[PDB]
Amino acid sequence: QKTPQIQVYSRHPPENGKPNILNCYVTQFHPPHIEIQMLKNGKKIPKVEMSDMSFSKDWSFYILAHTEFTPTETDTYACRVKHDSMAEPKTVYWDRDM
Amino acid sequence: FAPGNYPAL
Amino acid sequence: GPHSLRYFVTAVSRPGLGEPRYMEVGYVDDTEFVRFDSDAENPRYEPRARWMEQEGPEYWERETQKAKGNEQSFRVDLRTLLGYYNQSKGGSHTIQVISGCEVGSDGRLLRGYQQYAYDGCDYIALNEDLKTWTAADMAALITKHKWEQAGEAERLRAYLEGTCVEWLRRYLKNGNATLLRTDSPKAHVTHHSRPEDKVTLRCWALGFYPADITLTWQLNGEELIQDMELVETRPAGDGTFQKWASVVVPLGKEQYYTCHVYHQGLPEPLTLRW
Ligand SMILES: *[C@@H]1O[C@H](CO[C@@H]2O[C@@H](C)[C@@H](O)[C@@H](O)[C@@H]2O)[C@@H](O[C@@H]2O[C@H](CO)[C@@H](O)[C@H](O)[C@H]2NC(C)=O)[C@H](O)[C@H]1NC(C)=O
Repeated sequence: QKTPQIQVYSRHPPENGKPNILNCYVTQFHPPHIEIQMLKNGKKIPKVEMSDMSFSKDWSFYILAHTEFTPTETDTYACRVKHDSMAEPKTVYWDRDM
Repeated sequence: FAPGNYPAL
Repeated sequence: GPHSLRYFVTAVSRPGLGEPRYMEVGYVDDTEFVRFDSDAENPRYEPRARWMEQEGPEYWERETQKAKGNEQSFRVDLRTLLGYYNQSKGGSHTIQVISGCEVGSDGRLLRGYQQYAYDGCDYIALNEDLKTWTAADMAALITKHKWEQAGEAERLRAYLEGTCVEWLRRYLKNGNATLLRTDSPKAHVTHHSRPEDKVTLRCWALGFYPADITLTWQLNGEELIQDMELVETRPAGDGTFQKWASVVVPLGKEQYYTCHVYHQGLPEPLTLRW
């Protein structure tokens, strides 16, 4: 059992009003069963694309969730993940200043 | 072009 | 440079919930180009990169038939391994396989491979010679013996040196505009306060292709690799990649640290500072 690393980041440096892509990269996990949801202001974002599923040399799993988005000064975004290694679902917020 | 016929373990 | 064709296979049992989850994901270099998922409404092999529109319907039909057959062979495998390991039918288990070939810039084979894991641990693997197998435990030794009596290595070797190489070359041709391009990284540095008069400097590299890159921080002309934190290079949702590396430095001394970015699209490496 390996607990997922959860990384949330945009394709371009965020500029309010400019289209972008938000990513949630969930990695280094095992077993493979997992639930990944991207959220905007606490609400599930529909039609998120899952891609780039692979595993590393130590067999842990990697997968990308991504969606198009136009940031605004008020909207908040996060990625919520449920996996057996964790007692509670883990919610990771997008940090636009990282 | 994918492998075909992964022999059984 | 060199290129690779890889297929990642995963089969996951779900006792009480029907048939195992079966997925195949194919990559040229670090770009996803085909996929099969048993949990789809009408499971079929599908293109995941635009250039795969160049294959005709027969390609998809063959890959789909192959995937369906593979799904059944892995279902059998999951049962078999319960026997080899004396495990119960109530638990979920996972089989993973990676198969692939790599060629150099001239299109000639560099290496081929196929490795299996059960529940995240090495099970069996083809040796570098493409002739014999190596087994991790006594269960895999049963498999090794089966595969040796059936001559499986020879058939796999022919796939790896032959088919795999020929199709990789074809994909590189067909998808040249995507696969053989270079997108140069754009870099920047962010700054974050910390307690104890220390500062975190983070060097970002964005928008690059291919994925290989090196990010280092220097002080007094030395790399500081030992003190850096970083993330593994990661896909950014549009076929490009990103990465960051940070260091913690004394406040008021940020100007003495430089980030360096080395990449195929940078004749001269980038040098930045806060
Ligand atoms: C990529 O290669 C093409 C040429 O080959 C083909 O195009 C691919 C999309 C794929 O379908 C292959 O199987 C094809 O064989 C290059 O296009 C040509 O090169 C020259 C110079 O521009 C031009 O005179 C020719 O007319 C082009 N040939 C065709 C059929 O269009 C193209 O330059 C390459 N792309 C990049 C960005 O490297």
